[PDB]
Amino acid sequence: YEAYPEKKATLYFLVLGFLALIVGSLFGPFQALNYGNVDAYPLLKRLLPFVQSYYQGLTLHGVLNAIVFTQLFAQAIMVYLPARELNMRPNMGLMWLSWWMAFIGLVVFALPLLANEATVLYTFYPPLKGHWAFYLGASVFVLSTWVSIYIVLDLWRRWKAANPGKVTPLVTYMAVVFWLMWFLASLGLVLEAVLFLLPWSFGLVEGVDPLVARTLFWWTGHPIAYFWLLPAYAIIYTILPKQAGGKLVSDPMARLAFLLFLLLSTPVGFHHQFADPGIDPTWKMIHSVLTLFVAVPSLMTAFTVAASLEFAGRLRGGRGLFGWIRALPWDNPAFVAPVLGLLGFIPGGAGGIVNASFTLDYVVHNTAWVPGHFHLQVASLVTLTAMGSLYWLLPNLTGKPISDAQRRLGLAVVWLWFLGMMIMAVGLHWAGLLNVPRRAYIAQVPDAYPHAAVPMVFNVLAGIVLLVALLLFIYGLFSVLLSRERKPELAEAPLPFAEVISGPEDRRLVLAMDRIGFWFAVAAILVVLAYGPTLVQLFGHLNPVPGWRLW
Amino acid sequence: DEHKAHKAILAYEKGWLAFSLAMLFVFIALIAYTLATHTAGVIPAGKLERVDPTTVRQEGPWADPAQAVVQTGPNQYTVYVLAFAFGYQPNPIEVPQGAEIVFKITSPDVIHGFHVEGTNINVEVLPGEVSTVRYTFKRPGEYRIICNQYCGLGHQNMFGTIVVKE
Amino acid sequence: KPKGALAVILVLTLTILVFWLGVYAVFFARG
Ligand code: HAS
Ligand code: HEM
Ligand SMILES: CCCCCCCC/C=C\CCCCCCCC(=O)OC[C@H](O)CO
Ligand code: CUA
Ligand SMILES: [O-][O-]
Ligand SMILES: [Cu+2]
Repeated sequence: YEAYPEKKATLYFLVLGFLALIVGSLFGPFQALNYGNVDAYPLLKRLLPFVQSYYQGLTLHGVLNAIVFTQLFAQAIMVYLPARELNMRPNMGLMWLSWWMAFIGLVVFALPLLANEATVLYTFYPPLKGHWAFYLGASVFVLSTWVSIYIVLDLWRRWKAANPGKVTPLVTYMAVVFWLMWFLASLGLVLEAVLFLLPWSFGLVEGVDPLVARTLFWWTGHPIAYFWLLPAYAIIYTILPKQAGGKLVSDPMARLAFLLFLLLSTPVGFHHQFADPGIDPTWKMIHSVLTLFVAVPSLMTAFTVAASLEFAGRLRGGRGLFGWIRALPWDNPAFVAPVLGLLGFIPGGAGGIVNASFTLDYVVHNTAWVPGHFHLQVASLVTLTAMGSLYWLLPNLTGKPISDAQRRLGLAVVWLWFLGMMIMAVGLHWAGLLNVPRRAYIAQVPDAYPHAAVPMVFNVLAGIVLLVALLLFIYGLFSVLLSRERKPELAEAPLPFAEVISGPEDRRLVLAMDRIGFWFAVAAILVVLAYGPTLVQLFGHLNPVPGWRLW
Repeated sequence: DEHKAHKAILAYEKGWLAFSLAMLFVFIALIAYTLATHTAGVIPAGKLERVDPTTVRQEGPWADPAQAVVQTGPNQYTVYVLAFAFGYQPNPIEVPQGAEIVFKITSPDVIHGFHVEGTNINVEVLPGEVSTVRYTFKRPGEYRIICNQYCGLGHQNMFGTIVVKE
Repeated sequence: KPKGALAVILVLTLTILVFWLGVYAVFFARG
């Protein structure tokens, strides 16, 4: 800790992160039962008395699970890992600043959320008007990542100062293109908070234009998903191959995936605005095409990762078409959790690809399908990857060991989570296909969707299954976090970074990819090009409208 | 061995990358198609049409729901829908089958959904703006409108009806 | 040759294909 103070900072990012996840997830099974046509909210309201509505709980769930936990995780992973690869200390003053910004922002935002003063959901679309403490508290939380951005660019430049004419190391390159992307990405929401949300919630302006808010929101709105995703990819790419018993089959192909994410993660936001008025169809088509493009790096990722796993499995004795699968370390939860998350990502990305296809969005937009799509994505792949990291990262950060028993419980939590997520995914997609809306207390209109009787059952089962997983995870996290035993040979042991398989790389591409400034600029131009004209028009004809509180 | 596997993996990844690229392009081609057909009617007209949410019920085409249905063509009807908390006017919307229906929908309070069950009509409704979509009902009868965008505590019970006459 | 990888992407493609074709058909039914 004196030698590596970055350990303690990263530890705080993780723990606060999982805390958000646990409290956020408490509302999960209840919402699952709701989409199963079962009303267990009276029970929840006795247990947690401050919960006033299904929709206050939905806010807590999304904000806490999708915004808070994921970010804290991203900040933990994409700071520590580049730092451990480069064997250099981060700017510690900055690292504690960013933590405190996140904590304080969280606590301030939590105040009105718990008090039923900002029941607006995690999208907070105007004219639904939340408490100023929510918009401020959110802002300070999100901004904390600019401080993260600095820290990593700092580490980066320092290294390059000591290493001119050397290419950027794999994890650090990932983390740099990641953060730089997030900076552009984040400009949408920053603008929306600063020009509209904050002034409005404080009383400074009377109204906000709903269309311009939604547009600026979804600027940040999409890339924030890749912001959640990439920390899990960085682990899947540079660590998972080792845990699997193999190596990363390609370093350049990893960089390409990541580069493509810097270039294609922001200029696509209109795919959330397919059914919005006042946006030209030609821009909706452009974005759709560009969205289809951004799916390429994950398509690419699918193969590289799968190849790496095959390599691992063959190295461990697996023979045949399917034999390498069974040869993998299915006893190790650090390996199991991500692999399972990648499995569900198949249907997850598949549903995403449908969502992007402009007109096909009308079939599914705003139905239970969407929730089904994204739970495979963030609530499964990201969450499970973070879950499995406990079994290598927590010991690395605390010295505390993972007992054999604790590893077994780890497998169980992981598997049950995965399965519940699959089950729920089936129930929601199908329900969405039956026109069942998202964001709806549907168990309170029990005669409204009789056609959805079947998928409702999956939803219920999913609810109880995921209640069990979450329960086991709570017990299990605290068993390792509040464990008596501590062993510092574990804290000093290296991060299980994989090696890169022996292939003459194409040093040409790697070098081109390393011209980061160039690529950052390009990425910026593409955002100006995809968003510029449309925002120009919208600002030229603003039509602000009174806020409303309807809860 | 390791030298060999790298060549083979990369050889087939390039294959894969090309194939997925094609598949994506073919989709793009298939999406471009739908924009040329009548099914594209449901895509909102991208034009900005500002209105005043505070006075929309006192003055304008939304002020008399009984007169919100208006023949604008030989075979075309414009309908002025108000989506509000928590319902839709008119109730019901009545249109004839085979006629092209141009829905001009707006909100006096918060953002609502306008999703016509059984159909591709699925459009966000924003206060201050008129959302414009086009559909031709091919089967007579009673379609349901659902509000698929969270609008407050009346959300789950906010429903509308379109009746299509022969 | 990476037989396992190819299997995985085979599954991935079929999933995308069933998904995409599925929803396309549904779109036209509702058209
Ligand atoms: C982490 C977060 C998420 C990711 C990733 C993400 C990816 C996609 N999204 Fe999405 N998204 C949309 C389209 C996509 C597309 C094009 C992709 C793509 O990036 C997908 C690429 C993925 C693939 C093509 C899959 C590759 C598979 C891999 C990499 C695994 C292979 C398996 C292996 C290797 C296992 C092998 C193991 C063995 C041993 C066998 C659209 C619209 O076009 C909407 C709006 C819909 C509407 O109408 O409202 C949407 C909705 C959402 C929402 C809701 C928004 C809201 O709250 O209003 C969120 C939260 C979200 C999150 C996420 N989504 N998305
Ligand atoms: C105990 C496991 C969990 C279950 C059973 C569960 C269940 C659900 C259900 C059924 C809904 C849809 C509710 C509605 O549309 O009204 C929902 C929405 C959502 N879930 Fe979860 N979920 C869980 C954990 C997670 C996690 C780990 C995350 C991501 C990190 C997450 C992210 C979200 C978000 C983003 C929303 C959308 C909220 C909104 O529309 O405002 N879920 N969850
Ligand atoms: C592994 C867990 C993942 C969960 C998997 C999600 C389930 C949805 C599956 C496939 C979508 C296919 C679309 C469904 C199309 C059914 C209707 C159909 O086939 O349409 C024909 C007709 O023209 C119109 O009614
Ligand atoms: Cu109006 Cu939900
Ligand atoms: O948002 O994907
Ligand atoms: Cu998106």
